[PDB]
Amino acid sequence: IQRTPKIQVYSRHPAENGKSNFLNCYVSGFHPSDIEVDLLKNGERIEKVEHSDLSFSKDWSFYLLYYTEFTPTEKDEYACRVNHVTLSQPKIVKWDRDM
Amino acid sequence: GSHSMRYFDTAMSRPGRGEPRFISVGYVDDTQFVRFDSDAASPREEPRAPWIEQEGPEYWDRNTQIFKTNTQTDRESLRNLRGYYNQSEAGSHTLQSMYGCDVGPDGRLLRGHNQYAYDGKDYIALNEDLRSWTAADTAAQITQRKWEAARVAEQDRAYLEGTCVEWLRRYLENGKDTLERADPPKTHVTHHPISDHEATLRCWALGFYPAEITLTWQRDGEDQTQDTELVETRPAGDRTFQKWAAVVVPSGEEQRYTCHVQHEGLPKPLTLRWEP
Amino acid sequence: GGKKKYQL
Repeated sequence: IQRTPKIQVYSRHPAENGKSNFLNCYVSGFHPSDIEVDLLKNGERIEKVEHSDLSFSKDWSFYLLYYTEFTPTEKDEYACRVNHVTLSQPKIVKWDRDM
Repeated sequence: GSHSMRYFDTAMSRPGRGEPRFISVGYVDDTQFVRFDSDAASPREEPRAPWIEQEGPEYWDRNTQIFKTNTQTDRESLRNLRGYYNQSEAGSHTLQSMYGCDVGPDGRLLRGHNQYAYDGKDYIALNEDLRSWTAADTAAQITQRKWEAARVAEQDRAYLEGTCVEWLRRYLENGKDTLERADPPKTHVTHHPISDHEATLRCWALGFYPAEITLTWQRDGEDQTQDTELVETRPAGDRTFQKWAAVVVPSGEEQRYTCHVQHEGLPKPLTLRWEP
Repeated sequence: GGKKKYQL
């Protein structure tokens, strides 16, 4: 079977312009495990992006947390770009400070 | 009951790209404490939480060996499984397993677990009695017949009732400052006008541990289950979790809504409302 | 502590 990733882009702590924080992209509910996630800053891939060890939920779907340090500002746009077998092209979710 | 230890193993074949990758991550509740990855430059059992590091050299060696051997066992299992399903050697497949125990506050076994899923579908599971199996199809019945013949359940039971419960008790003691600590959610309600007619009320729960939580919205004391948007509880990156629940309400009616929060780190459940 | 797994 195949399950498409659910994607959440959010920060570790509430976003405050100018204050150092962590940009997170949590992908979950997917199957199989192969997946490609990019944290983006104004459309460009961020290089210092770490991630959690592959694990899965009670229903066998996988989940991964990709994260990077970042200092929000009002001008900078952040996003998560995810590609999985269930997706035709990569799906891009923009970080919404209120989500 | 209050605690659980669990191992999440994923073995995935990749024809043309080497031997199936095997990864095992160990957890105590929602705290990962170890990981083993056959794709690591030097695969070995490695700490992922401060409280397991103090465990001696022989601990790491023994578990490293258990994981290398499980890598092999799961590789042979994927071969067998391909045969049970008459599948080609060309496709990629995944064998997953979850095993562990749940203990009560006094540390007594509440229940044991040992189940497998092939390509995301349940395949076989050790029943709660820790003596019989439930096979999902005719291929699993082959695994069941083999397991019954070799008296495997007895081995898993001995592990689940003894070793698992004992390690869990030791881990809980060594990491009691965090493992035995529930962090209550920090909650608040935000309000986002959608139009002149409606606004979203989002109820937040942040910084909580463990992940288990219930957020619900009531309009006039009536649960709004069908009208509530609930995001999946997500990791913050600092061990804690976050979750929100939102409801679209008519302007001027925000006070008829209350958000209810239940978390084990809360003595009494909370009720909040948007506070302008 | 890990468990010894058996071939399916």
